[PDB]
Amino acid sequence: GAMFQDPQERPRKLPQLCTELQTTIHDIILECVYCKQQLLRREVYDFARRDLCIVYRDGNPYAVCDKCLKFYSKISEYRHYS
Ligand SMILES: [Zn+2]
Repeated sequence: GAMFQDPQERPRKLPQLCTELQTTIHDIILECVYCKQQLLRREVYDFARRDLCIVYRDGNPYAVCDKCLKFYSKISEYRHYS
């Protein structure tokens, strides 16, 4: 449910991404990069309520779901590009 293409270069931060989508966290479709399940809006809040970074699976914006959040909370904005 999340396939983001140019010129939507995509950020790494959730509130910023919401800007790209011209919307807010309260609306944004962000899924698990890993589980492909759309995050519960509460979990989507977790992301910006803390200091996590968005993870693009291949090149689409996904958040890190409930399960993955505890796993990948270590990653707080990484420069893994290309
Ligand atoms: Zn997940």
